[PDB]
Amino acid sequence: DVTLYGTIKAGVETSRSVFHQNGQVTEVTTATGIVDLGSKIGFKGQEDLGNGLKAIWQVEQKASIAGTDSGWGNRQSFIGLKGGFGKLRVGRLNSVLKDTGDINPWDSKSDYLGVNKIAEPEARLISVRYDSPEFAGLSGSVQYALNDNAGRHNSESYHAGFNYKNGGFFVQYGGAYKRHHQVQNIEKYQIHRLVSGYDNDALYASVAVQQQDAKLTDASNSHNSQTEVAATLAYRFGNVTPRVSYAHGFKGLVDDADIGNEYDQVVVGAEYDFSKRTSALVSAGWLQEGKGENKFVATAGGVGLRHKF
Amino acid sequence: DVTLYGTIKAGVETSRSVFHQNGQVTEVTTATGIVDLGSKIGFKGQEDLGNGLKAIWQVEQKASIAGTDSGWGNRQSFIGLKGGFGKLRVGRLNSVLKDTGDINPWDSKSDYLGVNKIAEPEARLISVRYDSPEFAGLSGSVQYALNDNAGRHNSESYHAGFNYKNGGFFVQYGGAYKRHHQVQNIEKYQIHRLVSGYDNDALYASVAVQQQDAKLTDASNSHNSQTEVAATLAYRFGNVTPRVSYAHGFKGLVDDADIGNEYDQVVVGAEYDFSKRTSALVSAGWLQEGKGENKFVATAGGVGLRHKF
Amino acid sequence: DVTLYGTIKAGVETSRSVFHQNGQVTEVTTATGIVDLGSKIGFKGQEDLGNGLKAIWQVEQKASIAGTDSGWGNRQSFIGLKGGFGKLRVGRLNSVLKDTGDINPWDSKSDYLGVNKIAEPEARLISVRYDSPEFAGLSGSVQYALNDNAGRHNSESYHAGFNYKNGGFFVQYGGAYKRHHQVQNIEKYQIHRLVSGYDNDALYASVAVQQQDAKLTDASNSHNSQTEVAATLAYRFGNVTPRVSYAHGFKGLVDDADIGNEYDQVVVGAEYDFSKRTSALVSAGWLQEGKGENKFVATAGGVGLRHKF
Repeated sequence: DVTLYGTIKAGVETSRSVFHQNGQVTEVTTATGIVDLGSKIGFKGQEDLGNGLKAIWQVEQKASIAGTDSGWGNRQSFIGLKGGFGKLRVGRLNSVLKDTGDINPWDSKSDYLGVNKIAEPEARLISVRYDSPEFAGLSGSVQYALNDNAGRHNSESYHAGFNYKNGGFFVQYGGAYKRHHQVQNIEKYQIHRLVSGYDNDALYASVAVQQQDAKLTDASNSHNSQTEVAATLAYRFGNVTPRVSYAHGFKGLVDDADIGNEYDQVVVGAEYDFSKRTSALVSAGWLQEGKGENKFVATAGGVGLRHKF
Repeated sequence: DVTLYGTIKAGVETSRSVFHQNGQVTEVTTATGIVDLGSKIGFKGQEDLGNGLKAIWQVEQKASIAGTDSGWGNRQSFIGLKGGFGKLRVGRLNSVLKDTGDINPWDSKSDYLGVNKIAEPEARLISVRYDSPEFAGLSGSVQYALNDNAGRHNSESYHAGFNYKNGGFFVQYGGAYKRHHQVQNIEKYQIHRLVSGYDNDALYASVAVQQQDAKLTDASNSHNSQTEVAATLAYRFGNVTPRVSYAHGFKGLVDDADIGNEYDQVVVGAEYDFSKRTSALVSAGWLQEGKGENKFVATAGGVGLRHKF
Repeated sequence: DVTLYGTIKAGVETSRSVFHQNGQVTEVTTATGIVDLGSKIGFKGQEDLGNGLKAIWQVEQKASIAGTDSGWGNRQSFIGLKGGFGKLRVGRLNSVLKDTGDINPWDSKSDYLGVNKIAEPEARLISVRYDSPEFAGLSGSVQYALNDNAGRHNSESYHAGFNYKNGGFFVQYGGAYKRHHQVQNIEKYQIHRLVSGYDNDALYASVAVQQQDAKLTDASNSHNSQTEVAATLAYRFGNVTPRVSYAHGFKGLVDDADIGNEYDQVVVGAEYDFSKRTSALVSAGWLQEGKGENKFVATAGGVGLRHKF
């Protein structure tokens, strides 16, 4: 009882990114060409061990059409058991935050053709997960990743989240805490994301907020944190499924008063569905980041085909 | 409706390459051992979307037995739609020239066990392709690759070709044009290849000519171009299928008069067929390159097994 | 007639490695976290060609859950024919020594959770193999790897082995000879391993001895060789299968008298079997290496899940 599964997706995209410097336009960087949107092929399977305890595993990989990908299991792969008790898995895993919201429904490579900039913190990691069974629309999940798997200048992280559905309604919560962290160091960093909306058929709408907190190792040890929000909504007419999403990131908070710049973006799109599996898509995007006076503004257009087999 | 397909092929080969320097033999480089002939495994699938419009995709990879290969989609992989209208595909593709001739029927790793030296220009690239349906034995194809996918010091290329069959007879044409190009720069480079022959069952024979043209960026801006030809023929007796191919490359043309050397090669071989899928092969090759006075001459022998599943 | 096969295995492990320096403890290096035990996915297939001659191939790869693996065919992959005559294969192969003993039944990544230190010489290589059919419990195998596949500072190696079973009883022999060899050079190096034991159902016990001989390129050209032994035994109660293995490496022999240190290790474990395919495992290990006065001592604990599909 094994399954070959995958998704194949690519198309043509184009961008332009205009720089400002407090007076007038500094430097443009146009580009256009064909990109793969993130195709993957994976294998998964399960075995019935009896009394409703079942064993599960999967190995999944990035299979870019362009041939740029390499390696096995670069995506979500694992081994675990599943049961009335729940489903426990270990392996490399989507982090609990990443499951939380379809923050980005888009298929695109470029960062201006989906609400990508709020999903940078979502990740996959080597960890243990307990995923809860659903009672009345409540489910829950927690996972952990030990220091040694994280590394020398990184510390164990904890992730937890909860999920709620009452028919159309839903709400989801996901959070993360890491003792220590570093970049080419910050401490006691947490992130909490909450999403809610309505998704019955013929009606999708959602909004969620991400708050991130980190304490800088400064010689001022300055608290910092950054907030962002996003709203997406689409309704499906017949075979055609228009959608649009918006996102803002308020200025970061540095030692005290907001010092960092804020970024606004909006994406408008459609997908036409040939079949449940094959659907063909079209996108266009706008982003302005940083202050109004000395900014950065970019725009892009994306069209693509997707086949899930 | 997915398919696992592949070809597995390897065997023992051996070579020797003797250098001359206008007087007498300079330096020999013998080598012998086992090589993989280029095994691949791929996945492909299609879905019927109705009214004879069908959606297709594939991801294909090099799967060398020796373990030397790495990555996903390093070979011809794509997503496209197929129809009465034609078949349009996008992704990484065999170039239209590469489909043109079975210039090399051989399986070998070494370059002296197939007519490899006329197939150096065949390639695969990230592009769009329109492939024509067949009316009376005519089909046609065109594809394009944009500057950005090509790169910083390379320019979009255009490929076109046409195909003809009347029973045994066939003829094929394939061409390529690229505005700009570079090596660790040439311009306005084109190549045209024409092949024709007869291939019914029990009779294969073919010949084709490749003309290549490039203008050097010189401080003489000197036109250059190079011509080559090849003839292959094999006939099948029962289960055994002898074949032989020959190839010559006339001297290149440099600024004016031919300055470059010309290379002659000939390959003689056989394949015994266990089954439609498994066939076992044997080869021997000769190549002399460069001038007669101060040349390079090499020879080699190849034996192999092939299984297409 | 193709098969997707594989094994998926991972779990949590932990170690500590204490160093001594002729007086008292120098330096400890603790580590704990989750490791993949060596999962693989492969494809294999065969075709009946008639009169009991069958053609076989396989391509196999390391598919670590953590995503650390890359490439195709990194494990045992080949193409060969199989028959009443025997089975001949060529490709990258397990070496004949490696097939000889289940010297290591363990699943672990760490080297202290299986009898790993006697299996360092087992390898895989690009070679030809003849594997013998079984008459009365005798089978035999030989293979060869040519200089060029081995490399510039390595020389062809020869491998041979024989196998015996009379019901519970078994005995196996495997050996290797290589003319020349090098490290970042030794000569005329051989290794011989003999294993015997009893394995009917509900009773496994085994012991084997590995002798290795190499002549150093020294300006004393000093003969050297090293011996090691291992014993493993497990019996299966119902669904639970305790096992324990021990290993010692006598001091190496250098020019004359034993100069090198000897390493002792012992591993104790169990596996609980959910199903023929899925089984869950638990391990604990001890190793002391080097002399008693100024040693190295390490210990570790391993728990894991395994699914063979």
